[PDB]
Amino acid sequence: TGRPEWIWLALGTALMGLGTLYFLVKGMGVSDPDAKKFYAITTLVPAIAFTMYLSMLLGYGLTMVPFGGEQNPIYWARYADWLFTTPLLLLDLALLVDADQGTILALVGADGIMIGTGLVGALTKVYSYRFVWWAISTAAMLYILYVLFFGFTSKAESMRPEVASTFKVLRNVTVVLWSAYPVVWLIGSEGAGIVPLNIETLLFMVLDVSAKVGFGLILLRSRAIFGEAE
Amino acid sequence: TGRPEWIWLALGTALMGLGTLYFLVKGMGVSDPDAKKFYAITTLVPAIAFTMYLSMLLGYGLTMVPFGGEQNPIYWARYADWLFTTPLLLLDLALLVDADQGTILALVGADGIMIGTGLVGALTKVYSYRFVWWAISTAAMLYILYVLFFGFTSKAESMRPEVASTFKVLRNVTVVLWSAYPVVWLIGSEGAGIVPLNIETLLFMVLDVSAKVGFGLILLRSRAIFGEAE
Amino acid sequence: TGRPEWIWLALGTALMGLGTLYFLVKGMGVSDPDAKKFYAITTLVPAIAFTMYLSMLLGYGLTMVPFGGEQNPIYWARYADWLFTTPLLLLDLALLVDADQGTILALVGADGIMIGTGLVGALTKVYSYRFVWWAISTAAMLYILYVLFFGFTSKAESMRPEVASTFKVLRNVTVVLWSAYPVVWLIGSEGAGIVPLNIETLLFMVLDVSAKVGFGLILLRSRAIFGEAE
Ligand SMILES: CC(C)CCC[C@@H](C)CCC[C@H](C)CCC[C@H](C)CCO[C@H](CO)COCC[C@H](C)CCC[C@@H](C)CCC[C@@H](C)CCCC(C)C
Ligand SMILES: CC(C)CCC[C@@H](C)CCC[C@H](C)CCC[C@H](C)CCO[C@H](CO)COCC[C@H](C)CCC[C@@H](C)CCC[C@@H](C)CCCC(C)C
Ligand SMILES: CC(C)CCC[C@@H](C)CCC[C@H](C)CCC[C@H](C)CCO[C@H](CO)COCC[C@H](C)CCC[C@@H](C)CCC[C@@H](C)CCCC(C)C
Ligand SMILES: *C\C=C(C)/C=C/C=C(C)/C=C/C1=C(C)CCCC1(C)C
Ligand SMILES: *C\C=C(C)/C=C/C=C(C)/C=C/C1=C(C)CCCC1(C)C
Ligand SMILES: *C\C=C(C)/C=C/C=C(C)/C=C/C1=C(C)CCCC1(C)C
Repeated sequence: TGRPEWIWLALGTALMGLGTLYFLVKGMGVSDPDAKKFYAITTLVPAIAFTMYLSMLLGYGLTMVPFGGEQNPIYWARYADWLFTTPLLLLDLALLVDADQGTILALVGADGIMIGTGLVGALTKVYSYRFVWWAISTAAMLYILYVLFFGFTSKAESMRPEVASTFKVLRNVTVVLWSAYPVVWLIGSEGAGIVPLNIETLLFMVLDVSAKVGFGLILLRSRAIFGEAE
Repeated sequence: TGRPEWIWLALGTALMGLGTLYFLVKGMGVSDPDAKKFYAITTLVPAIAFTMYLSMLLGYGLTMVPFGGEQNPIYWARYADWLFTTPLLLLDLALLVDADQGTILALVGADGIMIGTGLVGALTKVYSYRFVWWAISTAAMLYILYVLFFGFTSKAESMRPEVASTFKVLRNVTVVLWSAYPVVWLIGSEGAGIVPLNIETLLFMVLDVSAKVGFGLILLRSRAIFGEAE
Repeated sequence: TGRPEWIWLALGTALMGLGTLYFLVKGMGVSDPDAKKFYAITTLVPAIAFTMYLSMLLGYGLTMVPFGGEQNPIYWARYADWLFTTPLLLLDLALLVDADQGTILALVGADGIMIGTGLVGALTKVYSYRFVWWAISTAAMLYILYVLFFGFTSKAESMRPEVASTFKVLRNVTVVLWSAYPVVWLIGSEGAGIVPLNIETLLFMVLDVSAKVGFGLILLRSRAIFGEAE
């Protein structure tokens, strides 16, 4: 409790933990192989996020980075989380639309570049260079958002109506929430330092819970996750 | 030789090295694509374990973690090994029974959470919190063991008799040997410190060789790894 | 500019950056799913290499390792690059010949062992032991080259002529360029220290650009990357 951001970390932990348990319970019983894929991916996302929120809460996922003449507290565990959870979120979207394997590789690959360069920016000791990594990461993000809107063209023809409507809602959720992440980082403790760490942590907790648990609720309540069957 | 556990590390290295070479030689010649998968996975497991045993032997895979007021020697390389070898062992089991892809994702994902939280517990400097990570890791392990017993139901109907009988033996080996790992960690150098590092290393070497080389011998001697063919 | 090797790092960065943009532009428009796979993989390789060249250029990807009584500047970011880019290059080759999944696992697995042991050797503080890791890594490399020449036998029968001819050229490029890497490391700053870091960096930049951008140009200009279609 010695760090004012503790409360949001605690709340993040709880909410990811409850979402994990809810999805685990919800997917008990499902037999449809397509649904099984979506439950697995979607349950793992908040399970991973639970562990990394806990790690931040306990202090393990925090480090001090010198830059601007100071020791800046940097929560590195967020990158360990997103390294796995963001390709998993993309896979859910990808599977929904039956994406080509080349498209899934491009998405997962650009996403790893996004998170890996954000991690490098987060740990960089030359203040100005932190923003170069931020720009490159942001370019990888723009690429991903591009592909999510303009890369699933040949799939329109043969998309069930429910699949298309759940994909569009999840795609919109994804595009609005993920785009806030470079902005928060840029104004927050990792960037310009205009928004204090405690508010930054609040923002990230609200975005993370929405993009993971919120996203998963929408998905796992849709019939789009089942094969079409009599 | 300055650390009494050196001998078990040396023996571990040798045994993983010999098992690797045996499996490499044994799979030379195989053409059946299904068998090829099982040889690959099964040869990589002890090859990876060889490198990480060597790293412990040479001192590279050892670190000192402060906790309980002391510098505790923690072999971190075990987590680098298991991070890859335990999903590979699970994949062998998964492929045997033709598991659904959602099931394989759940297994590999829970296994990464098991090893990643064990690594966090192993490196945590607040003694009491080490056991929180141990509990979470152990919960992920229980999940995996659950899935291995109750998640391959729809597959019974259409399982060749030899596949079912090799899977059950390998599943039993897996469940008994993997369950010892949280116990050894808990009583050993990473946990309560009741069993000294040198005996802890002996235990881990005996379990690892059995679960990897022992497991692989059973598997690679079965006809369950070949497609059914005239 | 304080390190004489800066210029090759800068040039490496530029060339990987331009190759990335060229391949991105070149693959815009492609619809053939098989081609899409090859573009994705092949565009990601220099994109990843761009980020890690930049990281070396900026100083983030450099560390000092004590050995031989000295602080040796070791560029660790090369291993972060190759950890992903070399399995991706192998996948391009693998997909060309429609390799069995067991073969792809063996290749990707041996490649991870190659890079992971090279990383361990690069960071090892006992000078003599660095070369043990070099030998093990080199053995994994020889295995890969073996598989690339003698592991795609059953595939000859049913290989389009263009696929076979592009695969052979790319396989030859791969075998000559990758084999230089253990030699450069062995004589360079990570090994015997016979070739200074600045020339070592030049060598690695010339090899990397050739094996990634050079390789990708050959591939992406071939018709072997398209499904056979009327
Ligand atoms: C958020 C992100 C940026 C992360 C993206 C990926 C990322 C984790 C990249 C990592 C590369 C790298 C470790 C960088 C090192 C930085 C540093 C200064 C040093 C590290 O940190 C330390 C310092 O003490 C130890 O590293 C050396 C040991 C290794 C970390 C582990 C070695 C593993 C291998 C030798 C065994 C072989 C593994 C494979 C066979 C796996 C293949 C899968 C298959 C079987 C299917
Ligand atoms: C046993 C376990 C817990 C491990 C489970 C996974 C684990 C390795 C998670 C790692 C996340 C993370 C690095 C945590 C950092 C902790 C620390 C304090 C800092 C690190 O350690 C150091 C400190 O000096 C360096 O890190 C920063 C650089 C990176 C490690 C590497 C960057 C890679 C990228 C920028 C390039 C893009 C890669 C992708 C394109 C890959 C996608 C595959 C595709 C092409 C198919
Ligand atoms: C070039 C190479 C050698 C690299 C090859 C692979 C390599 C990166 C191996 C890494 C293992 C390991 C971290 C070694 C540690 C060395 C060191 C001394 C300590 C580390 O470095 C630091 C020190 O401060 C932090 O580590 C601990 C935290 C972890 C790094 C991250 C934890 C992740 C998890 C707890 C969450 C679960 C993840 C999975 C669910 C992913 C599964 C995918 C799925 C969902 C499909
Ligand atoms: C799991 C929850 C979400 C939505 C995760 C998203 C992570 C990103 C979209 C990260 C983006 C970054 C960019 C684009 C620029 C650098 C800093 C980040 C790594 C935060
Ligand atoms: C390769 C050999 C085997 C059987 C590896 C197994 C590793 C585990 C089952 C690890 C389990 C752990 C748990 C469940 C609790 C924390 C400590 C561990 C990481 C050792
Ligand atoms: C991306 C460009 C290329 C060709 C990368 C290749 C990397 C290798 C072939 C690395 C080999 C190593 C060996 C075999 C021995 C130890 C040192 C290395 C890691 C450099």
